Amino acid sequence: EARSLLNPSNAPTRYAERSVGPFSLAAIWFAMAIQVAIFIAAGQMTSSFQVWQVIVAIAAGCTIAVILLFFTQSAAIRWGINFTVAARMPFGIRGSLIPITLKALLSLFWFGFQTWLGALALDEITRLLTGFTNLPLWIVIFGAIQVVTTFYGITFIRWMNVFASPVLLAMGVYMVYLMLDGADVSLGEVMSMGGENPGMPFSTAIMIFVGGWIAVVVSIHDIVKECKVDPNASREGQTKADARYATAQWLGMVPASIIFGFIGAASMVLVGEWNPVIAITEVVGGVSIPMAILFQVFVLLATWSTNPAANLLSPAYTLCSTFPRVFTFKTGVIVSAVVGLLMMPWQFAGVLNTFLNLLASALGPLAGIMISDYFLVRRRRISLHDLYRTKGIYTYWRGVNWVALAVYAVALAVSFLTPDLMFVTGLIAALLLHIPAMRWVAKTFPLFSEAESRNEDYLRPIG
Ligand SMILES: [Hg+2]
Ligand code: NA
Repeated sequence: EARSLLNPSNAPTRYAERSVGPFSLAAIWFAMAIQVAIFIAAGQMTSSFQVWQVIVAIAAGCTIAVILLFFTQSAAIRWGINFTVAARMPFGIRGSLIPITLKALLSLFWFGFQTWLGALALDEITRLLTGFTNLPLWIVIFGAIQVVTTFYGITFIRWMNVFASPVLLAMGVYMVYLMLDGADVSLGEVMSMGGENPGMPFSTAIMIFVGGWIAVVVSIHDIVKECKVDPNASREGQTKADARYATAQWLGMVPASIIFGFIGAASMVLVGEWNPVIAITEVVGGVSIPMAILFQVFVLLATWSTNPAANLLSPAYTLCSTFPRVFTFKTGVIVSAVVGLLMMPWQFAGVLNTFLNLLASALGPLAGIMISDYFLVRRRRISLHDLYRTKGIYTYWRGVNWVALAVYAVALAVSFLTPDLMFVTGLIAALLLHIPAMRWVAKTFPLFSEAESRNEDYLRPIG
């Protein structure tokens, strides 16, 4: 009858195997939010609003991201499953491969972009000690270092981000000090220096910060399937569990991204550049070789706390989980970091900036259909047995659910009627159409299964 798709890497993650509680998850989100993108974003916003408003658009954009997390993360915590595996539910066991390929492409692209910034940094550090300046060699060596620390999966991420967090927070508070002092300006003064060219709606501002988390929010499964759960909660104890985790991510990502957003904005407004390295250099009138090396140790420490967890984890699990007898987790990581780099993406980001903003916001229906299938349609009632099997209640028409790929198409179109909010309209649209679409497919294929009684077999302790 049915081929088995289970292997030790892509198997649900047992209660006894879980290792990330609520404080640690905040400490991962604190180090995961400090990274280049937010200097650029918050810097360019000072053109349309003043610095204090940029801080508010950031806190607001941070908060909408968490309300979405509360919903997209809930199934992964309870049942210990993948992103790639969980998509099998609404789209087919094979039909899921379409949107997931969309998503694995973004992730792989950005992995090579950030691998690049890391290389620039190590390369700046070496030639400021040796005049030696080879970049392509330093690219590879870094791609390589990340791969080897990612082999330890969430064990490394979590220990590395907990020790990085405080170092980064201090390197950052010193940074604000060097600036304010050297420009001779109080904090309150800089807080209103922007916004001399209004025009952009404040709503579209918030949407620019949320649009930086999208791809991570649409697939946290790959991190949070590792969080601690009490199997014996209730509808209401499970809900507080969901809420306690969403709260931990909030206290982690807000104060981190508010402090560093402010640094990017201040640079623009004091000196005309979003990059604090340059801006502090001017304001202070040159700096010693040590304190320079510092700036570069920072950039490197900030990339390592973001790249692996956000960009490399998820294509790894897609490989070892679609070709389960061909790839394993450790092996999928090696193939992803290689494909990522042979796209040599650091040369098309300039061009493609606008193309990629489209591809990202075209995951709105993907997030919308998955929240709806699991919460509204199935009522949290799922069958692990069938997710790991070629022929079961998730096979639909020969592996693909054409009605769901249709709800996807229709919703992406409706999405275009509202360009500055594309992502959020497509999600809301996909969410609502899936309901009637799914009560129709259900007349032909069943929505629940008997084998769902083996669910606890996958998780509980063996002996
Ligand atoms: Hg944010
Ligand atoms: Na980081």
